[PDB]
Amino acid sequence: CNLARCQLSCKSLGLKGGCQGSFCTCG
Repeated sequence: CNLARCQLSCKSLGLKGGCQGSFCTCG
């Protein structure tokens, strides 16, 4: 899970992106 890439995906939705192990989730 990449933080910069995961954060960009969450940023498009309008949330913070946190990587847990190898999964990207927005919170």
